[PDB]
Amino acid sequence: ANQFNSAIGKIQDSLSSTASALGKLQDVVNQNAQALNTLVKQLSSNFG
Amino acid sequence: KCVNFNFNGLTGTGVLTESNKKFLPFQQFGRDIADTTDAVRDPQTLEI
Repeated sequence: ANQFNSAIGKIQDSLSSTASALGKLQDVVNQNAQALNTLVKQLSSNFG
Repeated sequence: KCVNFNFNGLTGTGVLTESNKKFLPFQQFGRDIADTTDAVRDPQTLEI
Protein backbone atom coordinates (compact mmCIF):
# COMPACT_ATOMS: atom_id res chain seq x y z
CA ALA A 1 0.00 0.00 0.00
CA ASN A 2 2.86 2.39 0.74
CA GLN A 3 4.67 1.33 -2.44
CA PHE A 4 1.75 1.88 -4.82
CA ASN A 5 0.39 5.06 -3.25
CA SER A 6 3.86 6.63 -3.26
CA ALA A 7 4.48 5.53 -6.85
CA ILE A 8 1.31 7.26 -8.06
CA GLY A 9 2.42 10.38 -6.20
CA LYS A 10 5.74 10.28 -8.04
CA ILE A 11 3.89 10.16 -11.37
CA GLN A 12 1.85 13.23 -10.42
CA ASP A 13 5.06 15.00 -9.40
CA SER A 14 6.89 13.90 -12.55
CA LEU A 15 4.12 15.09 -14.87
CA SER A 16 3.85 18.42 -13.04
CA SER A 17 7.58 19.13 -12.76
CA THR A 18 8.63 17.65 -16.12
CA ALA A 19 6.46 18.76 -19.05
CA SER A 20 8.66 17.08 -21.69
CA ALA A 21 7.47 13.54 -20.91
CA LEU A 22 4.39 14.24 -23.06
CA GLY A 23 6.51 15.44 -25.98
CA LYS A 24 5.53 12.28 -27.85
CA LEU A 25 2.05 13.75 -28.28
CA GLN A 26 3.43 17.29 -28.63
CA ASP A 27 5.30 16.11 -31.73
CA VAL A 28 2.00 15.06 -33.33
CA VAL A 29 0.70 18.60 -32.75
CA ASN A 30 4.00 20.00 -34.02
CA GLN A 31 3.92 17.80 -37.13
CA ASN A 32 0.39 19.04 -37.82
CA ALA A 33 1.38 22.66 -37.13
CA GLN A 34 4.38 22.48 -39.45
CA ALA A 35 2.29 20.74 -42.13
CA LEU A 36 -0.65 23.15 -41.98
CA ASN A 37 1.54 26.27 -41.85
CA THR A 38 3.74 25.13 -44.75
CA LEU A 39 0.75 24.38 -46.99
CA VAL A 40 -0.56 27.91 -46.37
CA LYS A 41 2.81 29.61 -46.85
CA GLN A 42 3.19 28.00 -50.29
CA LEU A 43 0.38 30.26 -51.54
CA SER A 44 2.71 33.27 -51.28
CA SER A 45 5.49 31.60 -53.30
CA ASN A 46 5.66 32.54 -56.98
CA PHE A 47 6.42 28.98 -58.19
CA GLY A 48 8.14 30.60 -61.16
CA LYS B 1 -21.46 41.35 -43.56
CA CYS B 2 -19.71 39.37 -46.28
CA VAL B 3 -18.29 41.93 -48.72
CA ASN B 4 -15.41 42.52 -51.13
CA PHE B 5 -13.07 44.96 -49.38
CA ASN B 6 -10.22 46.98 -50.87
CA PHE B 7 -8.49 49.69 -48.83
CA ASN B 8 -5.67 51.19 -50.91
CA GLY B 9 -3.30 48.25 -50.44
CA LEU B 10 -4.95 44.97 -51.37
CA THR B 11 -8.00 43.15 -52.69
CA GLY B 12 -9.93 40.60 -50.67
CA THR B 13 -13.32 39.29 -49.63
CA GLY B 14 -14.38 38.75 -46.03
CA VAL B 15 -16.30 40.02 -43.04
CA LEU B 16 -15.07 43.31 -41.56
CA THR B 17 -15.54 43.84 -37.82
CA GLU B 18 -14.08 46.64 -35.71
CA SER B 19 -11.91 45.36 -32.85
CA ASN B 20 -9.97 46.71 -29.88
CA LYS B 21 -6.54 46.25 -31.48
CA LYS B 22 -4.31 49.34 -31.56
CA PHE B 23 -2.16 50.23 -34.57
CA LEU B 24 0.77 52.62 -34.53
CA PRO B 25 0.23 55.83 -36.54
CA PHE B 26 2.56 54.61 -39.32
CA GLN B 27 1.20 51.03 -39.35
CA GLN B 28 -1.29 50.52 -42.19
CA PHE B 29 -2.38 46.86 -42.05
CA GLY B 30 -1.22 43.71 -40.30
CA ARG B 31 -0.80 40.00 -40.85
CA ASP B 32 -0.95 36.83 -38.76
CA ILE B 33 1.64 34.07 -38.29
CA ALA B 34 0.45 32.61 -41.61
CA ASP B 35 1.44 35.83 -43.46
CA THR B 36 -2.22 36.48 -44.29
CA THR B 37 -3.80 39.85 -43.54
CA ASP B 38 -6.19 39.63 -40.58
CA ALA B 39 -6.68 43.38 -40.07
CA VAL B 40 -6.66 46.67 -41.98
CA ARG B 41 -6.93 50.33 -40.98
CA ASP B 42 -9.26 52.80 -42.70
CA PRO B 43 -7.17 54.98 -45.07
CA GLN B 44 -9.76 57.79 -44.78
CA THR B 45 -10.87 57.96 -41.14
CA LEU B 46 -9.23 56.32 -38.11
CA GLU B 47 -10.71 52.85 -37.61
CA ILE B 48 -9.25 49.40 -36.93
